[PDB]
Amino acid sequence: KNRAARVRVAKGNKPVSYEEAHAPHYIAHRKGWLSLHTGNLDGEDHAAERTLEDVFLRKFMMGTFPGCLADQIVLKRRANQVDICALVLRQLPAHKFYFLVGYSETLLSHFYKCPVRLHLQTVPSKVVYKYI
Amino acid sequence: EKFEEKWNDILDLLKHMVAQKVKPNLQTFNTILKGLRKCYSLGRIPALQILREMKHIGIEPSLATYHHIIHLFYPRDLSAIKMPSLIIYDIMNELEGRTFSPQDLDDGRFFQLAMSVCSSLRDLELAYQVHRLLNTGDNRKLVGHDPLRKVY
Amino acid sequence: YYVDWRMLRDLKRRKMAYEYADERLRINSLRKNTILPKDLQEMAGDEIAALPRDSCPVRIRNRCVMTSRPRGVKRRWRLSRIVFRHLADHGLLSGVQRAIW
Amino acid sequence: LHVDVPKDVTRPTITTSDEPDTLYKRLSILVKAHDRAVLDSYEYFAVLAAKELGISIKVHEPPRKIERFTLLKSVHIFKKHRVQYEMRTLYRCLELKHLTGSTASVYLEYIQRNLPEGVAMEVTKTQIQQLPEHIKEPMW
Amino acid sequence: RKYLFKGKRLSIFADKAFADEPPEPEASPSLWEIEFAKQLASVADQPFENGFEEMIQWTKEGKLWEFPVNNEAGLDDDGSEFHEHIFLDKYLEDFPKQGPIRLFMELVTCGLSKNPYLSVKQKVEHIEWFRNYFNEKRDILKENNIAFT
Ligand SMILES: [Mg+2]
Ligand SMILES: [Mg+2]
Repeated sequence: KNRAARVRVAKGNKPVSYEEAHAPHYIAHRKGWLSLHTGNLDGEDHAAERTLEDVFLRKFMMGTFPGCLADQIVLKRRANQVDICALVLRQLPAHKFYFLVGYSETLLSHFYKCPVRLHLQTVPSKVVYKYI
Repeated sequence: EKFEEKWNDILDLLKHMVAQKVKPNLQTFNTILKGLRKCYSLGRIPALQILREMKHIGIEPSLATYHHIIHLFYPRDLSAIKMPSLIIYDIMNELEGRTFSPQDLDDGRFFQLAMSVCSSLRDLELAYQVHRLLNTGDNRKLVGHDPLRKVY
Repeated sequence: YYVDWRMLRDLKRRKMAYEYADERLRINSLRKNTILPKDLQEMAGDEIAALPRDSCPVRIRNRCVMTSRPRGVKRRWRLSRIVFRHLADHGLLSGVQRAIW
Repeated sequence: LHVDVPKDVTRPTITTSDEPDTLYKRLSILVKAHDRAVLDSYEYFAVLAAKELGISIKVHEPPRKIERFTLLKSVHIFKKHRVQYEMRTLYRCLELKHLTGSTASVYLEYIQRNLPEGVAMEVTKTQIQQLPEHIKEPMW
Repeated sequence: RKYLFKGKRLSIFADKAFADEPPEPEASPSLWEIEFAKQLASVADQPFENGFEEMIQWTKEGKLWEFPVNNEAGLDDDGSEFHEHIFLDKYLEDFPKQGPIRLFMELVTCGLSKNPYLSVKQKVEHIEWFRNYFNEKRDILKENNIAFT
């Protein structure tokens, strides 16, 4: 049996998001890609360096916004600009988000030497695609 | 103690600026007008003379330079509201359509002060001229900072 | 801290090969020809031998950057098959999908 | 804005030089992406932009490339059981013609600054110039 | 009546027939002039109004790439020329004019001319290394009938 990235069935009480519900074979069919860069296109270089930055950028955002992430973040690279689009729960006060945005942007712009912007869409609570 | 002595002293500094072949800049005239705002009553004739001398020399009056003339001619604590001065109308005509750049540290103050005089005079046509000047070019950048942006 | 002591030894091998690259190039050039006297070539054969062993660039092994796995690595991403599949099967690699045909 | 509108918006300064301008006979723009729909939207934006600036444009779709590789599915043994992965590359070629160097810089900036994420461009400018003055006349 | 530019003036100063005679940088910018300029910028300092104004500032600061893209922007190899990279035989004058060493150095300088990953300075360093190497091996070369320098 295949165990890869499959949220298995319980007794109908496990909420799962759209991203979690779909197994790997639905990638490019029902669900898209969380990161969009040009490094895996044919005749393009620096796939390894873009992929390592993604791993870190995801671990950074989880720790910097602990318990405030409704879904996995979406990374969008255009030219040298990096754009982070994160669904965040409305747990923290509003002013705290302004602090963490200023901090996380400046810190990641001086770490990778690129302009990095954070885009936050706040949800009242996690969106449930289906109960499995 | 005596304004006439004080004014004659400041002029003496200006006369030594010509003896030493030193040419004045915008800040020099702006500084003199900013000092004149203390003597509202007696600084009116001196203030106009400075602006005429500014153009003859070739120094271009900036938004800050008018900010001082307005303060000197339209006092906020003005008891004599019956017959206010008409200079504000002439200034706006002079500055109609012109674009201004940062050239002094009181440029932001001009726009906030101009609207205040319009509200005191209850002239909405003048308020449109002032706002219309704010929209020409990139004048929007001289509206003012947080304290003065919300007042304007 | 790197993943393990094996990745640490590999990292040092990569930094000592970069230091000795020009040197090992200039000396080894004197040997890879038939135009110079064999006496010089026999002597250059020992100058290259005398350099430290970690300067040799064939002692470098490509390891998964995240798990330090010596085999199973894909050179375009520098990840093992196990780590690559975890990122690919989760939609985190840009443009990588399963191959159905 | 209903009542409040800019009066005299400031526009950049464009100064005509005395140097002659480059003459591009052709300018091929090969965009690449994993997604066909993104290329269709970019093709519409780029063709509309060219037509609005007076540039002559043609578009075709070079054949797509699919790169497939196989991996071992299990962590240990079970050799016969594999998992396969592929990366798909799609192409849209925008062939422009008879462009001066000023028209090609403004156009390329405008379309490159609006290049979607995951899209790679490969501009192939083809300049036309006279013969070298030495070559023009044989000299012994 | 209250004409802004019609009437008597102070007249202490005279019309500037000569204008800006002393240069603006009479001395290297002093702390007084460097700090006043920073304050003038703050006078018109307003926050970004859209993505264009943000990108404009990033470009002026070098944070954002310039467009159209130039893959060699800021990449000048010491202002060299093609002839400097390709014709390198001027540096082989110290070496023997003929013989085995010349035949070898011909191959070395041919490869260096076809090397796009090295600057001229680095290519010259490769040649200089061989000059000192053969000088050290003068005695072994003399046994083989090769005379160096
Ligand atoms: Mg361990
Ligand atoms: Mg090996």
